[PDB]
Amino acid sequence: MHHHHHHMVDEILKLKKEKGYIILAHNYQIPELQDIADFVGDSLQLARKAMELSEKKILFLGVDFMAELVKILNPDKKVIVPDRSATCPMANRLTPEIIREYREKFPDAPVVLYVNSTSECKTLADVICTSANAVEVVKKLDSSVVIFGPDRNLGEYVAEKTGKKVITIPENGHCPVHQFNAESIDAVRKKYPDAKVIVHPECPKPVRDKADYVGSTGQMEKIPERDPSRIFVIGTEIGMIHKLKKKFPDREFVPLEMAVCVNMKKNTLENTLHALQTESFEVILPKEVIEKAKKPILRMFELMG
Ligand code: SF4
Ligand SMILES: [Zn+2]
Repeated sequence: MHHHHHHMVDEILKLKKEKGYIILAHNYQIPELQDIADFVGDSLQLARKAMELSEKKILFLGVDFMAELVKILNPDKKVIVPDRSATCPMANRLTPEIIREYREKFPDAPVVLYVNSTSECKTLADVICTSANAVEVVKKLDSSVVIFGPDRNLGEYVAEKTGKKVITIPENGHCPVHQFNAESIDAVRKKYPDAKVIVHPECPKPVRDKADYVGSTGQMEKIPERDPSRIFVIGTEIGMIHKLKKKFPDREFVPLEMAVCVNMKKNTLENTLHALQTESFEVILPKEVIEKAKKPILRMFELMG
């Protein structure tokens, strides 16, 4: 890397060791930040890993609902973030008011909230799910009808796999990063006839349908353990390409299209250094939010394994 960035990385690691921080980074952080992190993964993987740590201070590198997820499950640890504006546009479009409107219209349908959702919305969820476990969570629920949000694509995917009725909220709730074009897959089928295409379930239906595999980032990681393909084309955010290439240096990983989450890219070497220097910004939740949000997480845990 550029020599100046090297010096920033060195000072970041000096400060985190000095001040007793563990650094957690999401799969979609820039490579330089994945590289300095102690652990890199999806939101739940990170929140759970943190629960095993003896350190009491976490520098979280991702977006707000994820840092808050870490805080909800590690409420006695100090969690900081470099940029308080780093957020999830898809998650923020669902509001507690919208959930309320739907609970009343469909009083016998459990509210299943994807982990990509604001902490406030989680207080009103019956159960949380991840993109990896959503299908099995919904299958295990006794109701044949669920309210599901905030992603319409994941909801629709769940409906296909479970055969249950899924009422997705809010209307056209989606992730823009995962809105790949189906013709991009057609182009890879011609270019790389032996490559396997793996996409996220937040992708739209004709993208999912043309893929060899549909899975969460955690699932993408595991696929090349068993699949012997030399080339994987990956339908998710570009940060995952770095993660995959590091894990499987013997294969190639091609992004299906260049997809960048602007909010994820808000964290930089500069503001990560500043966060360790100043130990800001702390993630602080009202007690009511930590307790209420935690219940549908715990319920997910109960249903799932
Ligand atoms: S990638 Fe899509 S889902 Fe993940 S944070 Fe960015 S917008 Fe939200
Ligand atoms: Zn260099």
